[PDB]
Amino acid sequence: FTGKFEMESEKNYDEFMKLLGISSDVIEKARNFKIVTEVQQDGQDFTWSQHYHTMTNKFTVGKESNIQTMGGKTFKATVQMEGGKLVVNFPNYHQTSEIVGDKLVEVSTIGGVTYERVSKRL
Repeated sequence: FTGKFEMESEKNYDEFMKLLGISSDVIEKARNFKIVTEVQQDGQDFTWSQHYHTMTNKFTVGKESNIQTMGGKTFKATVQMEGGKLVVNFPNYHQTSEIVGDKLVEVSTIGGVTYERVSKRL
């Protein structure tokens, strides 16, 4: 997981962001940002940073913490290891992160909408 990654592909960004409630103007401008993810894994402890402004989250696998999104939305959750994925279950929100051949793959699911981000390792 440790590394620096840059976003290259994504699935269903529009539908996902609409479902979050963000305006189409914000969705229109924000799509053009390139997100850079920096991860430092020390055992079960993670430092997870997103740049494009900066948002840093610190967490341990199996211990509850508060994840903050890039915009500022905080939420209580416990990150779990499941077969190579980090997993976050939450009221109507499933999210997973994974390394798939030097590529950070991040899936998020709300309702019946699945968002997928693929980022290349730098």
